[PDB]
Amino acid sequence: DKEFQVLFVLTILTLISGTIFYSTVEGLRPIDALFFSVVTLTTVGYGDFSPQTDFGKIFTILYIFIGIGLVFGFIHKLAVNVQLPSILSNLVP
Amino acid sequence: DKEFQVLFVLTILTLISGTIFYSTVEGLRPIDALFFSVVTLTTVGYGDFSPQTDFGKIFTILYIFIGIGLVFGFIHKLAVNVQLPSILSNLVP
Amino acid sequence: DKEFQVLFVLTILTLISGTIFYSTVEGLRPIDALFFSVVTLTTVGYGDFSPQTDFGKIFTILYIFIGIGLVFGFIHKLAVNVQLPSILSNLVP
Amino acid sequence: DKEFQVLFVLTILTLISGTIFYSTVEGLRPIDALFFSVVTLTTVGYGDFSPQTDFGKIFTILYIFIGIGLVFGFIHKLAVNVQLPSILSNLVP
Ligand SMILES: [K+]
Ligand SMILES: [K+]
Ligand SMILES: [K+]
Ligand SMILES: [K+]
Repeated sequence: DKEFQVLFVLTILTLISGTIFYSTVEGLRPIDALFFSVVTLTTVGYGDFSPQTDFGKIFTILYIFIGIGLVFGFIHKLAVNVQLPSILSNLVP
Repeated sequence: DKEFQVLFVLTILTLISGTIFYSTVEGLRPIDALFFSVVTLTTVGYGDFSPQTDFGKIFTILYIFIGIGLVFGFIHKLAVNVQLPSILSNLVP
Repeated sequence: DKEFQVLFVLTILTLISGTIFYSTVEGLRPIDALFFSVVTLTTVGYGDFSPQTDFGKIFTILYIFIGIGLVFGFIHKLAVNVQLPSILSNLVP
Repeated sequence: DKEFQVLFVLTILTLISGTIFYSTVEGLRPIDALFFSVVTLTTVGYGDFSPQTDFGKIFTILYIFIGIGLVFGFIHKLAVNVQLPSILSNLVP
């Protein structure tokens, strides 16, 4: 539970970081910068807001390598430590 | 077997949810909304039907975080608990 | 070793299936159809050759769910049962 | 630690390989070729720099299958063997 909370906070900070970076360097609206950060770190990669600057491209490379680990860690704990038990409880006859 | 069935039903409900959301908010044809939901939760992300509204972008963020866990759980069980044994049976000399 | 071989053959058949489907239904050159099949099942999803027909979209949904399991199984075995040992052997002082 | 170092070097070599290939065959600026290599092997796949030549498409197929294993291995070790302990240390009361 404390584990999920740390991961939750780490994910938030990471996304705020991306939001600030892309709005500044790539000139994205903050909402689009947040959207892009999430779509990037979850490896979805629609591509609509991909970086046009070299600074943006270099940050994105580093952001992916550092961010993917904690975003999927959070997703994994959410799925295993939260969603799993809930669905089960909704089964209990 | 009951596990695969629950996951199958959970995946269906999740996809119906996306289908309804994107057809409503993003104005997609239902088939395109379903297609987009799948392409999103499997992390493929072609990008053709990416959300243009802020409401769409925010939902997509939440949808990804909540949906990826159960979609890949289903894929994983399908692969391990279903495809694996079948291919093996097709080997049995 | 026999495991890697089965997975290798299963991956090939799956890709041939996609190649045939997309060249037929989506009118892709065979090379582009193969490329699209791989880019889809590995979840990269550049998006250049995404399906424009409903038949194409529906197949793609099913193809993703059935194909991702065996493509990543193959990738995983390749990495663990093949690449891992080789790199190690190149270390042995 | 030696494991992380090998993976770090293997990831670098792999990315240099992609960088050289795409700048040569697809005529990308080196920075864009590196960016594309990373976006490919991490399965993000924005799609802006996708290959237009058959040679590019064929290499990309092989590059994905061979590269994804080591890139995610590196990401996994980075997350487990490096990020995990650090965040923990920042907790120690
Ligand atoms: K993509
Ligand atoms: K992707
Ligand atoms: K992906
Ligand atoms: K894309």
